Amino acid sequence: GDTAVLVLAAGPGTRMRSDTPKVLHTLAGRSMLSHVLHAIAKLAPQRLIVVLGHDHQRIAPLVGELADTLGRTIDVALQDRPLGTGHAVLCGLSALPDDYAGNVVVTSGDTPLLDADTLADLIATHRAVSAAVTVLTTTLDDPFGYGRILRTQDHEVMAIVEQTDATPSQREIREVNAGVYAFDIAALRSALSRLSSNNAQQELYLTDVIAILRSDGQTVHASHVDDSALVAGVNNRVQLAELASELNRRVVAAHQLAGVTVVDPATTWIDVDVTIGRDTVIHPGTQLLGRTQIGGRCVVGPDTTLTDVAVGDGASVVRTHGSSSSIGDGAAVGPFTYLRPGTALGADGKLGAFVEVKNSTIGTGTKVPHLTYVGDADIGEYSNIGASSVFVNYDGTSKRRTTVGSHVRTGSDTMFVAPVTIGDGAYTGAGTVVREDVPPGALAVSAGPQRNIENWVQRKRPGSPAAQASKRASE
Amino acid sequence: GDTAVLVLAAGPGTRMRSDTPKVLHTLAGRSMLSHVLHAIAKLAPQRLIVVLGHDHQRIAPLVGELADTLGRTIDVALQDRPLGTGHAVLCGLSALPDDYAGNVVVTSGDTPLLDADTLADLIATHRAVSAAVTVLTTTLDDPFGYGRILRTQDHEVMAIVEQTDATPSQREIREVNAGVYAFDIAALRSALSRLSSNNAQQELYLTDVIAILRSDGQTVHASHVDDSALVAGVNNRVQLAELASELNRRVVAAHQLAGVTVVDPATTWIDVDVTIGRDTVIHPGTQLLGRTQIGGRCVVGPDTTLTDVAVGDGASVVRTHGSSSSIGDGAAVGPFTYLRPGTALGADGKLGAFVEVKNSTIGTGTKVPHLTYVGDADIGEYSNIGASSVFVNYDGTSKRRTTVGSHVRTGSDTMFVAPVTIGDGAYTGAGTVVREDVPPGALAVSAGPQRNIENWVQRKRPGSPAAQASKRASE
Amino acid sequence: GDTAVLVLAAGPGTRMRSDTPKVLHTLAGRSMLSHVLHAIAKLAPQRLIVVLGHDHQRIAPLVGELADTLGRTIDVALQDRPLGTGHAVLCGLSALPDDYAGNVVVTSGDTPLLDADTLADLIATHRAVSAAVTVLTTTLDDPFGYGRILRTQDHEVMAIVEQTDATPSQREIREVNAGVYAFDIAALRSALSRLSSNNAQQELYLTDVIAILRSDGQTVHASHVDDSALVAGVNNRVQLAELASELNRRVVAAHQLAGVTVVDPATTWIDVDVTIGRDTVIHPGTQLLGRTQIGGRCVVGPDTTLTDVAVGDGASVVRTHGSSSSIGDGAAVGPFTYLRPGTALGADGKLGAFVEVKNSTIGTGTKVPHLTYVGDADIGEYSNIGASSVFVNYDGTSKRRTTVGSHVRTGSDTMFVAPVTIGDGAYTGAGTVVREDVPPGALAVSAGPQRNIENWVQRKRPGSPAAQASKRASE
Ligand SMILES: CC(=O)SCCNC(=O)CCNC(=O)[C@H](O)C(C)(C)COP(=O)(O)OP(=O)(O)OC[C@H]1O[C@@H](n2cnc3c(N)ncnc32)[C@H](O)[C@@H]1OP(=O)(O)O
Ligand SMILES: CC(=O)SCCNC(=O)CCNC(=O)[C@H](O)C(C)(C)COP(=O)(O)OP(=O)(O)OC[C@H]1O[C@@H](n2cnc3c(N)ncnc32)[C@H](O)[C@@H]1OP(=O)(O)O
Ligand SMILES: CC(=O)SCCNC(=O)CCNC(=O)[C@H](O)C(C)(C)COP(=O)(O)OP(=O)(O)OC[C@H]1O[C@@H](n2cnc3c(N)ncnc32)[C@H](O)[C@@H]1OP(=O)(O)O
Ligand SMILES: O=P(O)(O)O[C@H]1O[C@H](CO)[C@@H](O)[C@H](O)[C@H]1O
Ligand SMILES: O=P(O)(O)O[C@H]1O[C@H](CO)[C@@H](O)[C@H](O)[C@H]1O
Ligand SMILES: O=P(O)(O)O[C@H]1O[C@H](CO)[C@@H](O)[C@H](O)[C@H]1O
Ligand SMILES: [Mg+2]
Repeated sequence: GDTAVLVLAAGPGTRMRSDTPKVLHTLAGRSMLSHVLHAIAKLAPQRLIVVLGHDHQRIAPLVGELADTLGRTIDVALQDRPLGTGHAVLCGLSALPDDYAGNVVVTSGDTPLLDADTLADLIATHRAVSAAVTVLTTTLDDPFGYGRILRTQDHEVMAIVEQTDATPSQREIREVNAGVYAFDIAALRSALSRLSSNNAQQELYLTDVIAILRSDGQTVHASHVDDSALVAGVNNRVQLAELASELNRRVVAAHQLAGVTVVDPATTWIDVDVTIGRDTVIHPGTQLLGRTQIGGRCVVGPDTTLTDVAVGDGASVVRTHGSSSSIGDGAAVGPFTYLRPGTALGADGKLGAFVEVKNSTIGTGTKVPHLTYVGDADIGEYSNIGASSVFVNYDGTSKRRTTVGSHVRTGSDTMFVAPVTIGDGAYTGAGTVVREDVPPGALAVSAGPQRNIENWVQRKRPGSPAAQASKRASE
Repeated sequence: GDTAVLVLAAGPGTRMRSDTPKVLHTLAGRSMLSHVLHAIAKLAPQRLIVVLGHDHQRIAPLVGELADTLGRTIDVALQDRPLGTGHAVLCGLSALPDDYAGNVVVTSGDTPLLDADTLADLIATHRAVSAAVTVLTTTLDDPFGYGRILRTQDHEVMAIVEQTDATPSQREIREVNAGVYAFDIAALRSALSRLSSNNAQQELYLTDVIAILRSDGQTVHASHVDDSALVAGVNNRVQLAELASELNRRVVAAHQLAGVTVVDPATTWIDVDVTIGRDTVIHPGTQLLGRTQIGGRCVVGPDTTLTDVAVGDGASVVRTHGSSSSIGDGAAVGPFTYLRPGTALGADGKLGAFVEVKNSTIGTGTKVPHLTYVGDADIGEYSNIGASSVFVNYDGTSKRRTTVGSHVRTGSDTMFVAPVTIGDGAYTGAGTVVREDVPPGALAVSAGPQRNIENWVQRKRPGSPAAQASKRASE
Repeated sequence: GDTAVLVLAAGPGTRMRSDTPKVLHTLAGRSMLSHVLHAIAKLAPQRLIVVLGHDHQRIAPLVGELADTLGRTIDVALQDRPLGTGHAVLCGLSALPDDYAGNVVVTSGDTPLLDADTLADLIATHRAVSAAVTVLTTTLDDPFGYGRILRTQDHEVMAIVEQTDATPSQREIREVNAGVYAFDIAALRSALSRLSSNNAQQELYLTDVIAILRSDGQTVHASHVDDSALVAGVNNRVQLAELASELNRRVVAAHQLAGVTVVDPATTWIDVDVTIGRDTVIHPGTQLLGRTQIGGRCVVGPDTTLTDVAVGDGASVVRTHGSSSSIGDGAAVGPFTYLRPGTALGADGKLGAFVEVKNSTIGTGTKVPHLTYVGDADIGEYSNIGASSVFVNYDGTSKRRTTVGSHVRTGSDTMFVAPVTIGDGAYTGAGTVVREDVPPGALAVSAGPQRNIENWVQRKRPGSPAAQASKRASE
């Protein structure tokens, strides 16, 4: 129907002890504010307002970025002074027309696990019972901090008492206020006009509209959500880590039911935007971050961190730290491999142990197996780079590119002093410093000939164990 | 006594969403079918039949392999059409003589944590009470999917109702059918001849023989196992990961009571065939896979993956990815070390940081400390390989071997272009390309002499910060 | 007040199956005995005695070391024969004056999570109720092994029955004896003089003084601690790992409330002496060990192990194994970096992928990015070490030092054969073996010139795919 959702992100969040605003702390690839705005946008409300207190100039541009990603307008109201949650709703009420007749949903920006289904059931129950206010509730083993729900024996809601304003008998109430409301626009404005600051924290409690609307004879309703994590709030980093662990278990479980093997979900972190193909095995200690895409029948080996990495089908990424890179079908990466942004490994390519690639395009079937740095280079198809090689892309002042052809066989400890081009099918010997272009089919060497200095050990290392091993060898 | 166990592995397992059959999905080093057949074989039943539906030609050879490992015959019956668990038992009943007089135990191939003790207590209780059928039961917080146990107030078993055929009041029953049965051969055949397909799934429910045998006046018994994990079944990958985590905790706990320190059992995976010595410390992020053998007083450092690796006593394997290798007593491996198949590190040997070994035998006390690839090589005792060295074992067409003597001291950045032999006590200078044999006690060099081009920086890098550091140095 | 605490560390701890004494097994950076003695010393008792049985000569020096660290005297009594906990207290009673009039607290050396607050509430309750003996109790789901608390319906304590001396009805008691006592010095000595060895284990049960003092009309009190982990004991390595995991969760949670982001507390181990600055992010798979100090706004990346490493502010330590090193402000370390003792990385320095440093001082802004070993070296400010370089610090017999100036630009695959000095602003070409000093502003090369052997591939690799790629290139 015609609804308007308001997100209250004006709280200071002092218990986070962070120079970064609370609602912008991230989990599973999105900030808490981004998590809330994503779920609200999936219901497509007619209006959406975000109330910001201080840190408003630091958070407001990120609200506009989310408005661009979700493809709609997201208004922003600003609370001048921290006068409580009631005053914050009144600030967000100025961003609507004074003649607004739709429902008004109130939420906070620190409930990251809140989904569109819980909000849909909130407005659905709100309409089905024809209530003036519907509040979301849940039951916790520790109801500390939250506002307590006061109900009579017939389970009808009487009021909500805050933690700072609760008697010891009321502290024992384990049904808590989730902070997600659904109002009638007219009945709400009437309540907040009658709010009193005569409380412990000396603020305008939005929670007091429950009792105010009860004294008016209006229908007061509370919808109890059993899944407490969906409505849990974040005030400290301990709760942020708890909700991040819970959200990660649900993300991993969804991939498993889709056909993805996650050996150790406890030590496997997967962001919300990550896609994994069918019959892919993910080993412990792995984090899938950002917009990482894993194809089908892959093996993302243990202790692998991937951020915005696109991997094709049937590839193996074992013990790899990569970001902003592409890995083709059937490619083998790892173990102990470092992928910097700009890495495009072709299909059936190999980047082996102790190899670092940065801003390089390596064609189909080319292998870089051992102890090599590949920076700002272009390598063809079905080539082979010897071990202990380096693509020298820094002359001390600027960066230069290197071009390597197809079907080449470069020797071990080959230094490519860019800019240098290596033709197709070319060879370089072991220990070659390539400073000039190598034509196709040529062999490039530079190392001097081998010189053997006989019995040098017995003359310069006389009392050494090696001198005795050589003296005993002459027998 | 005289028993016959039948494993029903004919289910499709559609909720796994895998091109691999369900019962062949692995955990703790064995497939689910291998886990079940291992426990059954420890009781030594007279007959053992495995019922297979589709995927039968893909699973049947693996049943014969398990028959070879467990040293006995394992028969295989095949269900032509998926007509339910009752028809599957009838298919497996054709693999016995028609005059079989022993007990008949029925199990499934997706209960990997089932052990021989639970099966022994099943047949023992079955004999002690003289029942015609004994079924294993357990109590779960979520009894969904499982068949519900219907008992009267005197706890006598009446029937088993499937999830698809259960009233809402019967769904609330939390005592579930574990799927492990123990029958009388004659009383069983009589039941399955009277099965009806008039149910929701239109199949022959083996569970219906509980009520059929009750209507015959036969003794019906249910044995309740408190340890629900021992009889839990796998249908999706989420349950496969849950049981794998539970089985791993029990494997780790057994090692700890035997004298093995596991710092973080949550992030330590140990397969069932792994043996670890007394007073060995295992650090977080470690996986012990396959037939890996760890000696006593070892330190398997953090983030170490070992598959079929044999490590002696008093060795340290820190941050190492190894497979099909041997590590001698007192050897030091890691951190960041890659061990390929064929690696035989002698006692008190060292393979240090960023070292990869493949199909190489390195003698006692030899050290390969830094940034070295050792492939297809043989190194003697008490040698020392300089850093940044490479054993060149690939000339572009074939692979060649390298031989290194004892007590040698090879310099840094030494390229061993195989085939090359290095005598005992030999030396090679830094930056040497060894293309010919080095006699014992000789020194092999190849690098050109050092040439200093004075004030080259001020001429070719004029406006650089290095030119100002050199201009200021002349003071 | 005037108190005397006695720690009973005389037990054999046979279920640990360790050649190391039980109380010296470590967790969170301290042994169990060190954990107990640290909490006791925070209350500053007048006397402190540690009772040791066998392993006494192996544990006693570590008690004196703790006496030095905590800045007070810690006496040591020795139990000649394992005659039970009652005889052990009598042995520790000989280390006091026979005229001691203060309270006497008895504890064990295998309760590592015991803090000074629990001990303070023990003596406070002991004084407030004027009891002759106060014992700490808790409730467990599995009370096995522990001594059971026998209370009447008015909750008054009657006696403590050991596990070996308990009837089946007494085994069901879930309130257990924590083993932490508080005695009156006179009432205690009177009890232990009346102890009888007529029990199952044939020992002097210190627990029997509860019933003895009850038969004397003395006030017997039991203080129930709800937090069972604070008083839990260790007898096997399974319980040692459980308490280590619990203690780590509390250490991590304290850092989070202080302003430290711990993404995965389950896979993040932090020792008790570690300090972490505000707004530092710690990624999964990380262990902070020893006296490691992390500054503010840092990023300790995933899979990082740090022991006694001091990191400044705004630095990044990703995928790094380091120990006994210092990392300056704004420095970037990792991924895949090995820091050996003696490493002093200046501010804004860089130690990149596959780099190992050992006993080296690298100045401000100097970068060592790829595949380099730096051992026993001194590098100036704003220098740059090329990839695949090695600081040769071992001539086969002894170790030599290397000196590198400021603003230098050393080329890739440069071998520094120590002892060698490199002046400020100097350059070295790729593939240079530096055996002599390089003056400031000079360029040091040694590699021979490049030689191209045309169509060598078609002559020496005739039937190879590279020969066809070169034959097709001539078009
Ligand atoms: C572990 C891995 O990843 S391996 C992957 C990379 N593979 C390699 O490193 C392969 C390295 N192999 C080599 O360098 C070998 O020396 C090869 C393949 C060049 C051998 O080539 P050959 O067939 O022996 O060449 P041949 O002897 O016919 O002549 C080549 C010429 O170049 C010179 N030369 C050959 N190899 C080298 C070298 N490594 N360094 C310097 N000069 C060399 C020779 O002196 C000879 O010159 P001359 O005979 O005119 O004086
Ligand atoms: C970090 C680590 O892992 S270290 C482990 C491995 N250790 C090493 O790398 C040690 C490397 N050390 C070297 O190469 C040294 O140069 C040493 C040990 C050879 C020095 O040897 P010296 O006693 O100086 O030899 P000396 O000067 O008597 O004569 C040796 C001859 O070989 C030549 N030579 C010596 N070293 C080298 C070298 N590194 N490259 C090329 N040629 C060399 C010299 O020119 C000299 O020839 P000439 O005098 O006839 O012209
Ligand atoms: C991936 C990374 O980490 S990069 C980090 C480290 N960066 C590097 O490795 C840079 C390496 N760059 C080089 O070695 C280049 O060859 C440079 C910078 C020396 C080029 O210098 P140039 O301006 O070409 O020198 P120029 O040609 O004027 O003369 C230099 C002399 O030294 C010789 N020389 C130059 N480079 C080298 C080398 N790499 N090996 C051996 N000799 C060399 C030349 O033969 C020339 O001698 P000549 O002309 O008298 O016969
Ligand atoms: O497989 P190995 O022996 O480790 O590796 C060797 O052969 C490979 C091809 O087979 C080459 O790409 C490697 O350069 C070489 O070191
Ligand atoms: O111990 P360091 O200095 O890291 O290592 C150095 O000495 C070792 C012997 O002591 C040698 O094996 C290494 O090649 C050398 O780099
Ligand atoms: O940043 P890159 O290209 O990986 O690294 C390159 O430039 C750096 C400076 O920008 C240098 O320190 C490195 O030696 C060089 O390899
Ligand atoms: Mg090298």
